[PDB]
Amino acid sequence: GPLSVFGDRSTGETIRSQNVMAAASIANIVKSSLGPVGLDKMLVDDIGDVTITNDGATILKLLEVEHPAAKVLCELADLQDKEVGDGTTSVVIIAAELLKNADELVKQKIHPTSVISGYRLACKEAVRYINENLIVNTDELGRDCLINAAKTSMSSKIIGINGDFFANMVVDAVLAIKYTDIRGQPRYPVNSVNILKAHGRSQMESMLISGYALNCVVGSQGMPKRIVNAKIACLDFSLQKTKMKLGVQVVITDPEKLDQIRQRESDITKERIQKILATGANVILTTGGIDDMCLKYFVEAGAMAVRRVLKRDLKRIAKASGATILSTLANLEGEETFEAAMLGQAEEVVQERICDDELILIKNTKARTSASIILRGANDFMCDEMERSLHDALCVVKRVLESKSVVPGGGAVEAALSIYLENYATSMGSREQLAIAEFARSLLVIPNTLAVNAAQDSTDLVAKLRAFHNEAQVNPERKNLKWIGLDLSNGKPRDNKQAGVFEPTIVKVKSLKFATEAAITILRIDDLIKLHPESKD
Amino acid sequence: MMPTPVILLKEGTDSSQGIPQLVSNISACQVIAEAVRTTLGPRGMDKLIVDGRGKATISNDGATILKLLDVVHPAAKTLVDIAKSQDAEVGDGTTSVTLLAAEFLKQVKPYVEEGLHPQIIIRAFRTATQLAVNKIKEIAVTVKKADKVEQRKLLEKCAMTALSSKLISQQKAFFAKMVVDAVMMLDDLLQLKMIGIKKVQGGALEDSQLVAGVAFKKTFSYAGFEMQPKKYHNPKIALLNVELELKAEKDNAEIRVHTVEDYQAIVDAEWNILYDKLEKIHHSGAKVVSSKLPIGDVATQYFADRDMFCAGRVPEEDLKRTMMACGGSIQTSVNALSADVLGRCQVFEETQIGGERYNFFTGCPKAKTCTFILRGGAEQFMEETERSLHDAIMIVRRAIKNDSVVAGGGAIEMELSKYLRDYSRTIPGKQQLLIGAYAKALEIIPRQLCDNAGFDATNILNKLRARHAQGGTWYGVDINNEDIADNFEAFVWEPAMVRINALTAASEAACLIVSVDETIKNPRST
Amino acid sequence: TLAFDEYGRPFLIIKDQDRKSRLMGLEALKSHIMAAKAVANTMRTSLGPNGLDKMMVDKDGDVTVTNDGATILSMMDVDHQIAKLMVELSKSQDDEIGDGTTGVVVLAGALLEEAEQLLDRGIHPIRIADGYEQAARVAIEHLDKISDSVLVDIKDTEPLIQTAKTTLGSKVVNSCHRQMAEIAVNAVLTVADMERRDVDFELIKVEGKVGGRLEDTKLIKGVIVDKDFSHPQMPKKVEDAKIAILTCPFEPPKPKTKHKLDVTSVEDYKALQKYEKEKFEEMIQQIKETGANLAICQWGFDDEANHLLLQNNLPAVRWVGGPEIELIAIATGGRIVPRFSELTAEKLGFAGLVQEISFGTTKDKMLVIEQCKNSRAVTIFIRGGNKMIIEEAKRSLHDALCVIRNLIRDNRVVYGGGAAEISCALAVSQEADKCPTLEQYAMRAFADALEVIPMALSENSGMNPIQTMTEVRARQVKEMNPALGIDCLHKGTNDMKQQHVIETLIGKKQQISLATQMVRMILKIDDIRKPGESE
Ligand SMILES: Nc1ncnc2c1ncn2[C@@H]1O[C@H](COP(=O)(O)OP(=O)(O)O)[C@@H](O)[C@H]1O
Ligand SMILES: Nc1ncnc2c1ncn2[C@@H]1O[C@H](COP(=O)(O)OP(=O)(O)O)[C@@H](O)[C@H]1O
Ligand SMILES: Nc1ncnc2c1ncn2[C@@H]1O[C@H](COP(=O)(O)OP(=O)(O)O)[C@@H](O)[C@H]1O
Ligand SMILES: [Mg+2]
Repeated sequence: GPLSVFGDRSTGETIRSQNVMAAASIANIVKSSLGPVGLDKMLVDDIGDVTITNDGATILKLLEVEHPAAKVLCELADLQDKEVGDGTTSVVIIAAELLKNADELVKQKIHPTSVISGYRLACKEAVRYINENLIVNTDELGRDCLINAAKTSMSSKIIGINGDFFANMVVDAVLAIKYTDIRGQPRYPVNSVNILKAHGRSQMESMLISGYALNCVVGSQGMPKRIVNAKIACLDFSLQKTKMKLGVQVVITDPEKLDQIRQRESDITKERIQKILATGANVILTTGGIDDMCLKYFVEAGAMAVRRVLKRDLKRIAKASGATILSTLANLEGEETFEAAMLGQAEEVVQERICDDELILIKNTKARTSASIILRGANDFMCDEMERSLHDALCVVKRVLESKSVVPGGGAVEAALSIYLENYATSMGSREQLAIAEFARSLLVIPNTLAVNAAQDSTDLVAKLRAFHNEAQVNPERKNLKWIGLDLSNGKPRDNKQAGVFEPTIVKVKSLKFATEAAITILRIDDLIKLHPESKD
Repeated sequence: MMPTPVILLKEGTDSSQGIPQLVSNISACQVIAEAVRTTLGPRGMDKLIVDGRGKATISNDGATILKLLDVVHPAAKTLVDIAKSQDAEVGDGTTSVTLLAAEFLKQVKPYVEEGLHPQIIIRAFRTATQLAVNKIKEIAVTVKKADKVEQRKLLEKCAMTALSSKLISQQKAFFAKMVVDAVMMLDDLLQLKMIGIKKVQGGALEDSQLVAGVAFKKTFSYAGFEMQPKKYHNPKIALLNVELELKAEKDNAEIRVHTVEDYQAIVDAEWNILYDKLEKIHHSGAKVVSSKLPIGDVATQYFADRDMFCAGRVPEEDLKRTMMACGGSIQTSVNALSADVLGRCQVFEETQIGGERYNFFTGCPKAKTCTFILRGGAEQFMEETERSLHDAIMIVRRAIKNDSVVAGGGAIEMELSKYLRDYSRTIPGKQQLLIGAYAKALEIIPRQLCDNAGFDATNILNKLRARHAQGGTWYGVDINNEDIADNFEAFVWEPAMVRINALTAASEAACLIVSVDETIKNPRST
Repeated sequence: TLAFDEYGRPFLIIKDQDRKSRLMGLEALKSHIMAAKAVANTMRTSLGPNGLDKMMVDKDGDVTVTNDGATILSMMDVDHQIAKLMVELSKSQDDEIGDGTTGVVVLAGALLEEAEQLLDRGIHPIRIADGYEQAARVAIEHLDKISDSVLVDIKDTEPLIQTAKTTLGSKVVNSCHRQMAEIAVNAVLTVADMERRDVDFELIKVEGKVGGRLEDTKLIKGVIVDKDFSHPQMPKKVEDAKIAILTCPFEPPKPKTKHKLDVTSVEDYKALQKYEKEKFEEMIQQIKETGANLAICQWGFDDEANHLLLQNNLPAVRWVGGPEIELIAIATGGRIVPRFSELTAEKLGFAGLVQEISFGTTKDKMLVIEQCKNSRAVTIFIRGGNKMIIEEAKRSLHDALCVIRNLIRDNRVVYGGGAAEISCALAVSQEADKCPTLEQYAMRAFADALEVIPMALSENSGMNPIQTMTEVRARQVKEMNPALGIDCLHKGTNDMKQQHVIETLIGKKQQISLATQMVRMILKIDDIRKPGESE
């Protein structure tokens, strides 16, 4: 008679109501961590680890989910870090409210393919309207655009101070790693900034190290820990005793030739260490291993040798100091040449005190003048929060300098799109106009969440918010009310042009493209079959 | 991990707080509204609920379905009590009260998640309800030519729509004619105990009938009932409350005798006590005897020899209907029997309807009661037919004392959305998002008339909002044709107090769900 | 999600909702058809004269072989609420008419099978149910076309015997197909009131005793009770019985209340002996003064009263049941007397050969009443080879007693053997085109389901269903439609008027009416709220 599957089958409006409650179970979590009045959470594990964070990606990655519609919204937050980097609480609330308003349409016996086709006409028109209603590029504002866009990202986190201490350190970090490319591409690789953590003084003592901050120790306590006018030798091979390979064995037939082979394992080893040290090299960085026999040659000659450094850290030092990453001997059948003209340069390599640990600093690197940020917090829970908040702040200034276009934040984009799409649904709307009209109400949840978390008036402040944006579209008298946002500290609509509340363009363009595409896949689960777990057979 | 005291809070109780509590109450009312959602409209199906004992009850009434779900949710019990009060006040407002009260919470469900302290929602719900119950009274039509054939036609149209959405398809013209004729035979009290609805298994719905008199089920008799033939052209009924047995003992009598000459005189006196009571029933014309107390083998054979009929162990609910049918009086003592206490009928026979025997009375013109015998093919079929009969009786019971009727279907629920949206555009403040949300919540009654049979319900609401804003105010949803139609001209009528008590009970239930902010449950459940 | 909210709170609506079962879907209507078709496919093989019986085993281990559709569905342990409505459907046909209890379940399963293909085309289930009411109305009006009977209950019993042979032809009484058919005709006409057209089945006592054969079943005009002569030397044959029916035990009169009679002297104790000695001589003389030679008593006898019966030549039975003596006073024309002092010659019953008959080696000795005088109560004595053939014959002959009762209620007949179902299927197909607006597909599904009952007779008779039905249905359109059906041995031609296959009009009128209304209550249901496990 029925289906003889050994799992479970649920059809109809059961799964159509379960996917909305699965998406609302995720959105109601992250609704309390949006905007400058948002608050952080606690993520406690079974082993006892506590993670205090408010970013939309760190919470949903550590949180376990079971529903298939819940894994779509959790993987939607992971894509926002790679594509944009701060846009990762706002996408989850929009994509869940896109399913909440579309559930009210399919309960009115409206076909979901008209809602899918109605959402594509509203998503492509939202990108078209936001690209024709921008204020200015990065020429008029200058450095004031980079600082004000950085403070908007920090307002939802622990580094949202009233001053410009953390804002100036981010702009000075991205501007110091300007790496040009072919065909006129000024790239800004923000992954080259080594963000370090140390439980020390307050947040106002966060050092901006112009150069690189290596997270390693010297090793042997007989080397000079401060070298002025240093020459960095970046190399990746273990400075240990000469061990033969698997194909080579030592089969001796004469007992007199025994001790000459035993001394040869250290003579070939020390032959490399004398030709890399006679060329003026004082700092040697190694990703392999330097044993206790080879540490004597640096104490005797007065050189610094750092062992077991990361491979991702050696590439950031050799590119910034002009050093060449050498793995072995080379240069056309040469015995030991080392190409001594390709040594790195540094002004000062100094191991400072980082509150009961050792940290090596390189000052200005003499070739590229890179930057590294050492964070200072109260405990380890604040340092993990300060690292995530700084990494999201580095991604904001990266997209502004690459794509010179900013949009007003604080719900100013979602207020203008809530009224333009209602007029867009009336012109060319015959049967898909109800999906475009619900696309505007789903976008209004971003200024609605700012009024809930601020404990302000909800149905009056957003009603006063769209009152200025309606007059900016139907009354062409140059009212300039396209930048009207929210003042959550006062509870009144303010102008985000003069207040300095700036967000990048692709933090809302890619947010509206990812949330609309995720809402289509969850809208097509009218039939769902769940099989039994095959564990013990 | 937070609460670890030495002395706990109360015992172990959990309590939600704030905005997650209120959405938990609104979404709970949406689940219990699905059990009355598919039972609306003439194209609405019924539901079958089986309990733990295995008893099946198939019905579509809101007062029958919601009482068998065994709902233990605190907020969802509010929608069950308004379905019970609608059956107690009106009788046919049941599925519409539960579903409309759930829409009052779902239309404010995006509003309660974003601010909007609920004292503004309670004030807006009470304001829109008082304007809704006043526009019904100002538009409900009435007549000034009653006590004629036109008033009986008004009672028949309200009973056909009350018999709609039931298990009756083509028997609307047959059953609803009997419902109007049932309440017109009653007195000026309209008591529901003055009409017997008895279910006889076997026969179609066309085999049912409305007896002008009464009829009982012919309960357990004794030897002598195959005699006493059932042909009476003008009998008299003796309603009694006495025992006609030889063993009538007062349970405290000790008859101490001394000799054998007086011992036989006691046994002869015990037969003379019973035979003197039978001589009082005799010599008075009372050929039919009815008593709620049992009759032994002695008085059964005495009436068979004197060509008299009797019936013992009659239920007390049937003797009260028998007293108002024949116009007599129940006499406990047989010494005061006369012509003023006996009944009078014309046709009294014992038929064989459905296999079981039934002693029916007919022919009495001064009949203040009636009996509607139901014939069906199943026990659950006749229980639904009895439940559908009570909804048509309680509609026509209230229609006599208040003949103000309105249009059926979604005609009133759509035009109340017109008068409330026009009122919401004339007041400032936050009430434009609440009075207008109250008007959009009333549009689900024409939605469930269409969603149960397709009908393209999105396009049919654009025709309803355009017709009510242009011309008449009684345009609703046609069931046979997939179009809008004037329900007042199509004789789809319902009394005005059906929708007045529906809007009043749904608003007071919706104001109670939004007013509770904490729910504390004690774990002691024994 | 279920049992949890989006805010983390537990979401409990009803009690024990985890162990519940709820189906709305599109398979809730599909589960009702597949549960009802398996009941109709079971009862399809037991239809017609070639219908094979079914063996039913009770919970106590008792085995009853039944063929009638009322007792088959009633003795099942089916815990399915859709199939439980098919049990009450066959019970409602037995309580009202009592002949088509098998055919009303195959017809209801045929209407649901044709509605399954109509459900996949997008038709609403109430629209199919509203289309079946407009289609069954044509079958009622077309069934009243050819209907006539000439029964006068004097000498024209030939339409009454041939009507009962159609009911008894499908049972296991075909060996007594002519003998037992005449028993059920004469048993109804002697007890029926023709002035009121009312038949009382309490006057027809159906008794059974193992032994003999099926041909030894006789219609005893009178009563058959278990004779309990307290004296073993009582005469076992009374030629002319003046029956004295009484309801008082042969004892000194005991009151109904507490007495505690006091004895003081020895003159009072000697008065106790003379009181009882004269009481047993008074209760015996008051019967002999009326001229009676037979006594019936409901209660027991005393040992002192037993020998006084033999001295006065007065046979008497002991410990007769409640409704058993009620049948004696009607069969003999006597009156049931409460006391002994109210005995007279007018309250005596008249009977002829009053005797007891021993059956083989048993000690039952039932009463046989041969001669009577205008009795209104008969007793059928069913004999057989085992208790399986007797309890079935009690159920088979009860269906034969009901079809004679339906002829007194309505003297209109039809012709069975599938002849009325093919003729009614042509009436719905002719009115399906007048007009084919909305319910065209619902009426053609009714006519295709009415042809399942005659094609089930062709399947049980070893023929082909679609080959035989196409030949019979085409012959009713080319000419005026006769009583044209089928049979097992086929009796030569297929004319039901010549083969004397006669069924009642109101029997088939309630087969279409009850199966349509039961289909409407199982099509107008879109949810099931059954629980899970028992505990
Ligand atoms: N000063 C401010 N005034 C008003 N709104 C602000 C201000 N600063 C930040 N916001 C709002 O807070 C929101 C924070 O979003 P966020 O959680 O950072 O997104 P993501 O998770 O993608 O990084 C932004 O959408 C922005 O509109
Ligand atoms: N002939 C008809 N045409 C259109 N709609 C109808 C017709 N008959 C009844 N209805 C609708 O069916 C609905 C039945 O409601 P009902 O379940 O009886 O309410 P309650 O449960 O309060 O008695 C009514 O609201 C009415 O509008
Ligand atoms: N001699 C015959 N020729 C053809 N058909 C017959 C003959 N005798 C009986 N039948 C058919 O056998 C069927 C038996 O139905 P039955 O099972 O007795 O119905 P129910 O269960 O209601 O008593 C009848 O419908 C009748 O048409
Ligand atoms: Mg039969």
